[PDB]
Amino acid sequence: DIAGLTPCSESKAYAKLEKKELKTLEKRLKQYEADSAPAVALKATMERTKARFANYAKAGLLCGNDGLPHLIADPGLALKYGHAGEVFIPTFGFLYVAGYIGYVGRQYLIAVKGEAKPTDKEIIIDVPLATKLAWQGAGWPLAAVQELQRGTLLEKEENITVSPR
Amino acid sequence: GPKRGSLVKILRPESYWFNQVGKVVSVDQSGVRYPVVVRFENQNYAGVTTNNYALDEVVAA
Amino acid sequence: AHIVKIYDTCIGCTQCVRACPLDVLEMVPWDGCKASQMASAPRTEDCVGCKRCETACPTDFLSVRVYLGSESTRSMGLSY
Amino acid sequence: PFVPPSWAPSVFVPLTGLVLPAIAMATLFVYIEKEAP
Amino acid sequence: WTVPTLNPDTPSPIFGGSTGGLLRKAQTEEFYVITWEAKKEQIFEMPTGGAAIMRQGPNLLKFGKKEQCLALTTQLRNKFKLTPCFYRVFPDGKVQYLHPADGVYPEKVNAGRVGANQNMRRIGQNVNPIKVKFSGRMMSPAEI
Amino acid sequence: MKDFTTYLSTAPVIATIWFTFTAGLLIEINRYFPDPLVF
Amino acid sequence: HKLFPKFSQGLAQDPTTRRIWYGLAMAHDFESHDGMTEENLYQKIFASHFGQLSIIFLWTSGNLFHVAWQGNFEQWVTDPVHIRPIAHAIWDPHFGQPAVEAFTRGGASGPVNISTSGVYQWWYTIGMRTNQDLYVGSVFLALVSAIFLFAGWLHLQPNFQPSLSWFKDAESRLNHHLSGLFGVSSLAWTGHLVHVAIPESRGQHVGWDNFLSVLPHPQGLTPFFTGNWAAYAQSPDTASHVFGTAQGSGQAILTFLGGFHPQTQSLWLTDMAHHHLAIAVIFIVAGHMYRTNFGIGHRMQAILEAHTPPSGSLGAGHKGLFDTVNNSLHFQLGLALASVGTITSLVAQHMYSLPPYAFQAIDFTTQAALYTHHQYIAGFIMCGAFAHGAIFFIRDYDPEQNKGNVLARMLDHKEALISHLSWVSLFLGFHTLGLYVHNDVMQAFGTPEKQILIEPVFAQWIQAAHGKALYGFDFLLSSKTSAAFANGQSLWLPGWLDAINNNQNSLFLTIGPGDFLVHHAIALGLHTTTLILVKGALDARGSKLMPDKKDFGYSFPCDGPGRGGTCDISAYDAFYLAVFWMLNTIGWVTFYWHWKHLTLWQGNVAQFDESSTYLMGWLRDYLWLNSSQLINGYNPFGMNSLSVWAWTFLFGHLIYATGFMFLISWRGYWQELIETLVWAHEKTPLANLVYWKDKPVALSIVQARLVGLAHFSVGYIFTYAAFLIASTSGRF
Amino acid sequence: THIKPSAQVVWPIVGQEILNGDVGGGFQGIQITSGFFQLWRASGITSELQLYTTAIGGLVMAAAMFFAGWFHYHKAAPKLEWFQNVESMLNHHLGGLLGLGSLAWAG
Ligand code: CLA
Ligand code: CLA
Ligand code: CLA
Ligand code: CLA
Ligand code: CLA
Ligand code: CLA
Ligand SMILES: CC1=C(/C=C/C(C)=C/C=C/C(C)=C/C=C/C=C(C)/C=C/C=C(C)/C=C/C2=C(C)CCCC2(C)C)C(C)(C)CCC1
Ligand code: SF4
Repeated sequence: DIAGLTPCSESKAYAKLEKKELKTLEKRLKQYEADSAPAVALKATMERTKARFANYAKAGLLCGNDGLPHLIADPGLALKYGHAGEVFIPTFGFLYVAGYIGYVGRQYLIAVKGEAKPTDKEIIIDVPLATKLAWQGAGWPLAAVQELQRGTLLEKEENITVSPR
Repeated sequence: GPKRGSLVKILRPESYWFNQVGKVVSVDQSGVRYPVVVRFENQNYAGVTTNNYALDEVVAA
Repeated sequence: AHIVKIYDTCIGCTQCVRACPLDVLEMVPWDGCKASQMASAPRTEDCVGCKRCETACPTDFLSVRVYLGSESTRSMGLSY
Repeated sequence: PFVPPSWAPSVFVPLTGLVLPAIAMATLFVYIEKEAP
Repeated sequence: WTVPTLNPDTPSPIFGGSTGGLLRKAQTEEFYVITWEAKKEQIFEMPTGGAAIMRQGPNLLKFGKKEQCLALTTQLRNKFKLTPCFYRVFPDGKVQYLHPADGVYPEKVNAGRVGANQNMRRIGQNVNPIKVKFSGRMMSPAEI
Repeated sequence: MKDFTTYLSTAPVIATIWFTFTAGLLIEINRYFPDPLVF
Repeated sequence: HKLFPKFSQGLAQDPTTRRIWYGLAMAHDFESHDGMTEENLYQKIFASHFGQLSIIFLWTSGNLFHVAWQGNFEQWVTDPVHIRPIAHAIWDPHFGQPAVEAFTRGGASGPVNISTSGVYQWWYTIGMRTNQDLYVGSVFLALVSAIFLFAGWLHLQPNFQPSLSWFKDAESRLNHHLSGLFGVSSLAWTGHLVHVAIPESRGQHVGWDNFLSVLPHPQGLTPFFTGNWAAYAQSPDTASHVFGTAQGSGQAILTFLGGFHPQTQSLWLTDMAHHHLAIAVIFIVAGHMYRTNFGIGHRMQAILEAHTPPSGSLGAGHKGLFDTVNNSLHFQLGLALASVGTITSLVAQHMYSLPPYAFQAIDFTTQAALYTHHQYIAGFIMCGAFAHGAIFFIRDYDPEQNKGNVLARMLDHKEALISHLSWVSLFLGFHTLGLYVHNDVMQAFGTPEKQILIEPVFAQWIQAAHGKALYGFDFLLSSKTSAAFANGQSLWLPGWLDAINNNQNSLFLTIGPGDFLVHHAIALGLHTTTLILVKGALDARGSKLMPDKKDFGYSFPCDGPGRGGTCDISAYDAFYLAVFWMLNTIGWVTFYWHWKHLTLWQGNVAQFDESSTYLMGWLRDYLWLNSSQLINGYNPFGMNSLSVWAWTFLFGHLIYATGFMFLISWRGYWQELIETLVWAHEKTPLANLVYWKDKPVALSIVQARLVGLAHFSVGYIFTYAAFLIASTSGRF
Repeated sequence: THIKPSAQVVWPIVGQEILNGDVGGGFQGIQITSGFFQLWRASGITSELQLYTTAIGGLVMAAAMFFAGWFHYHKAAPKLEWFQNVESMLNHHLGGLLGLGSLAWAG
């Protein structure tokens, strides 16, 4: 398919690796009882192994010569061959939660600078104000692009600068 | 220059609080070279929060 | 000898003088500050360059500056 | 007429290994420790 | 105030003898001699390590470097309220008084002192190092 | 009790509680959704 | 006082042992000597340059002489596949008879060293066949070295010292160095190739005896003056040509074929001839650009004053930069070091992948040694470029001459620069380390199918654009219906396609997720080293912690414990901290190079493709695995030829470790220890009759950093050199 | 002689379950090397119940130690001349601690 990679459900080293992990787990399994808790834990392990290999073969991942899933990081090639779930949807999910954390921290900083003890509200966290901003932070991309377009996202050149500049 | 308690802006370039805002304590009326006493709410690396400045190093902003 | 200089931002707080472990600095009459005092460095041949004076100076930036220069037996702090 | 003889390392390797370092370190030591007028 | 003279026949503090005393610098180059007058017999701390008893009256110690005499001066001045003065002695026998060189201690202003090494400008008003290239030596822009 | 809540509002205690919540949330998600690599 | 050093009486009046070290260290810093003017500066630099040239030609004549006398060159050229290249003979009276038998390898009388410098391949490709030829070359280059040393002595003499106007003439120096030093030298090397090096590969000896009576081509100069230049491309060397003989030869002297000679797996001599001829013409034409004493020509100050864009987006543009490049030697030195370092990286990257010399790339230890040698040279030269740029900012930069130009505007947005470099370094570090630690946890927990293996689709796209039909993109050189394919297909693409689709060479190696992760780690190292070096250059004038850093110079220890303490605040110390990141980054690129090539040379590239994606696979399958025959170089059962590399391996570990002592422990501890030593010597009877002339003191702070970095670096270099040479030579 | 001492087990999440190895005795865990098993066999402990009771006892003693800390700082805090009775402290620690300790242990 992409880059000479076969799909994992078509790959043979993928099936060999699945069979090898089952072989190691059953060689460890064959030295216990039946209803014993080590045997129960190893059968749960084998169930999770089979479920994991079936889910990775179901998700349409691409395997190499080693039988291991390879990820495709190109928006157009991923959206063309059905691989947006591995890099593209995770990167927009990450950027949503990372801007969430950063915007809630920025709103807490701006809220606590407007008092007579900003360092005291930085050492001892104002929990109601922090939870208020943490719930209100869900509209952070809209609020961020609005603060961008008003010219209030950015401080002017009243910043601290060195002698050189 | 500026009166007591008013906010100024520091333009001495090698100051720690250059391009930032402090508060005037007093202005000495002798022939002292740096009469404007400004306090800053943050400390420098020496842990000092107060410095003398000149009339053309402070701007009432 | 180390190059020690005094600048006109001095407020005559005498902190540098009482911080020097070598008696290099001293206070002289002056009119540039309210204290009517200025530091001076008449004995820089005995200066080792420890910079306790610079640590003790309150002004921002420093009004006393130590430029490490050519070494002698007194500036290296040798007892031998 | 280029090949140096078969005894040549037996002289040249201890020469620049011992004799010229001894002469060079003695000469540089006397040059370092020399007083100015 | 006049410049005092060194009395080499001054009794020394009671001290058993350290390994941290003088060396060949005292015989070849210089050593320094510290002198004070005590009010009572009292134990102090030697700057070279150890304890010593000062006598009641004139005392006399001799050290290698200058910071040892400053350390003992600071101890005797802040802990015992004494007024010592220490000199510089050469193997010729030349005796150089100092500290307090004016007679008044340098931590207070005295009329008659000439200000030395005073740049009459800020530190930010110094020139760039391009302006002091190719003099007779290495120079810093604060030297001019 | 007010001072005990101020102590619980101090920085290392809130870092401990919040990282315990975040780590437990990720642990719970990795238990009920075992081994996720995509989507 | 004392005489040494004569250039500084401030150091000559030092009563301590600091005088000797600081005389050794400030000897070649001519801008800070006593009584130094600007003409004297340029003249002593000119003499030192001649000294450097004489040392380089004496080095080359010595390599030639020791090969010609103690090697096996004439025996190597008969079968250069199975015979090892001898460097020089060993005379060590500390040896034993097992060591003499072990280093007596063959075919030699006594103990020898086996060379890994590529000089036999280079000399055999350029036409050397006998030892006498190497003797003549050694005598010639020793005479050239004597001439350059004499020319330095001569241009120091007062009837021959040039004036300041001769040194500050940039148009004449660029015209003569582009047209003559590049163009005519490349043209004369083309002449050497056509007249000597190609017929020596055809099996015909063209020496100085008969170079005027042997035709380079059967129709000499008649195509060249008729314009029928394609008559020199007719009948090239056949794909069954035995190199150095007449079987399968041709008549062409200037082809354009692409790819490699089939036997030697190396570039064609006719292609290299054409290549040096074309670049010779281009450099001679480019050497007529600037205005000397002939009316025509460009004026560089006029060009710089003209290239200022509208709207003020670069301010004053390049206004006033000619008087700051011309007057500063540190700007010119930083530019030269940046260019030469990037070109040394280019030399290494293009010589592993496109091997020029006959039976290079079958000598794997030579491949690894030359790559690693020019990569570490390139890293040191790049760090020196940024160091002398910081020295330019401290010493030579006049701000009023540069009020508004590009150099001042860089100092204006230095904080944005360092902030975005800090961001890219933190990003690459978090995610590269996180992916490696993630894959290590997956490999530890028995689940390799969960590990994050991002495919390098961008560089695979580029390899498909180059003509590699492995990844199936099939475009621009990989698709047969392309304009670039069809236009280059008649003349140079049929060799390039075969060489790039061969998977048995280093020409565009197959890449995977391990290659992804390592190129990301490489970008981390580059951005991070650039962060420290750019921060040291731009904070050299001063920072908010120290506004007057320009008043202390380039290399001062610190500014004391005040203001919270200021350790390693100087630009020299930023350089010092960045040498570690240089060594780290080149260690990464050469670990990667060496392990991917060892897995290519053994045959199992699957081993690299599987184990490269996790750092335990690195530590287990490269460092633990390839040092099995190294450390068995000597043992309680005997020794063999690898015992010198085992000893040098431990030697490098020891020097590294000794450097850590100067790196961690600092001065005042050692100063107190030395004072107790001074007491003990002056009180010990019958040894206090002996007294020092220089007072013993501990090493200074800056000297301590330099000595620790020196031991650290030498141990780093010797350890990896011993490991690389010993693993590659012991297993191949 | 053929069972490896193990007293730590990991939960089956994110694959870390593999750390529970075959230590023998029909058990899976991490082999411990503190030597508590040999200490417990030497002390004559035979059942898990006795170990459980020792655990409860040690927890009770920990609560007693933290109460003792709070008590001797906030409620009844010893004087300096109590702390300076070093002769008495040596007598009580050499007799009572080491002496009665090793006597009761020999018992
Ligand atoms: C980070 C840099 C980067 C790089 C090296 C690539 C590389 C690639 N892109 Mg991708 N792409 C990227 C980021 C990148 N992309 C981003 C950020 C977006 C969202 C804006 C896209 C959206 C995108 C689309 C919709 C497509 C690609 C495609 C490609 C492939 C061929 C195009 C090419 O060679 O242009 C070099 C790449 C750049 C100069 C970077 C800018 C990318 C621009 C914004 C889009 C280029 C699309 C191109 C015009 C389509 C060519 C069609 C092709 C059949 C010839 C190549 C592997 C094409 C493909 O699927 O090939 C099989 C394709 O259809 N890309
Ligand atoms: C400059 C590069 C160079 C290097 C690194 C070597 C290295 C070596 N030579 Mg070779 N040598 C060289 C050039 C070189 N040679 C040249 C060009 C000739 C022909 C004149 C020779 C003639 C020669 C002979 C006859 C022998 C060696 C031998 C050796 C080996 C032992 C060291 C020794 O005692 O040599 C002594 C060095 C010389 C005789 C030539 C040096 C003459 C130049 C002008 C001196 C340069 C000094 C340098 C610039 C600064 C060094 C001093 C400074 C650090 C204070 C060592 C491998 C010995 C050997 O083969 O052992 C197996 C041996 O017997 N060399
Ligand atoms: C700084 C340390 C350093 C060292 C020790 C080396 C060492 C080496 N280099 Mg490397 N190299 C370096 C830095 C270094 N290099 C840098 C900074 C660059 C980028 C400029 C290179 C670029 C480079 C290339 C491209 C090659 C090497 C090669 C080599 C190896 C062969 C020895 C040699 O160079 O012959 C000594 C060379 C000379 C004495 C000069 C050669 C002739 C010059 C170029 C032209 C002469 C013109 C002539 C005088 C004009 C006459 C005009 C006429 C009209 C009269 C040796 C391992 C070669 C190799 O790898 O072989 C296996 C090789 O091909 N180096
Ligand atoms: C084109 C080449 C070139 C030239 C002409 C110069 C010229 C200069 N450099 Mg620059 N520089 C260069 C390249 C160059 N450099 C490179 C490649 C680097 C990176 C290493 C630097 C990094 C650099 C720094 C950091 C500094 C200079 C300085 C200087 C100036 C004084 C040199 C001096 O006095 O030191 C004398 C030289 C020494 C004392 C060398 C000591 C030995 C070193 C540490 C290596 C030791 C390893 C040892 C040889 C290995 C032995 C192994 C054993 C087993 C045999 C002089 C202007 C200095 C300066 O300008 O001060 C303001 C300065 O501080 N350079
Ligand atoms: C393995 C050794 C090591 C590592 C990992 C680093 C990492 C770093 N160096 Mg350092 N450095 C090192 C050795 C190392 N260095 C050495 C030997 C020297 C010579 C003195 C230096 C000198 C040096 C300089 C001069 C600079 C750096 C900088 C950096 C940072 C560059 C940006 C980056 O990639 O950060 C990525 C972040 C990491 C690699 C850290 C990992 C983060 C961990 C995994 C998160 C926490 C994990 C876990 C929860 C911990 C729990 C433990 C608990 C007890 C709290 C990075 C943190 C640069 C910098 O600081 O820029 C901002 C910089 O300018 N280094
Ligand atoms: C001489 C002192 C001494 C020694 C050698 C022993 C030896 C032993 N004890 Mg016993 N024990 C002692 C006193 C000692 N006991 C005292 C005073 C107490 C009350 C606190 C105990 C309470 C105790 C318990 C509850 C247990 C043991 C156990 C053991 C055995 C386990 C290994 C061990 O403890 O390392 C050997 C210890 C040492 C080498 C250091 C002891 C030093 C003591 C504390 C100070 C003695 C100083 C002495 C005047 C000079 C000695 C100098 C130096 C050589 C030690 C071992 C036979 C275990 C057991 O019975 O297993 C079968 C066990 O469960 N001991
Ligand atoms: C600090 C300082 C300094 C230094 C600096 C440096 C050191 C720099 C470096 C730099 C560098 C080192 C840079 C680099 C660059 C590079 C580049 C810029 C490249 C480019 C390329 C290109 C453009 C290419 C393209 C292409 C391709 C890709 C493929 C195809 C072909 C072609 C050709 C098209 C100085 C002295 C100035 C002074 C001031 C200070
Ligand atoms: S450096 Fe040491 S000696 Fe020189 S002035 Fe400051 S304190 Fe006095």
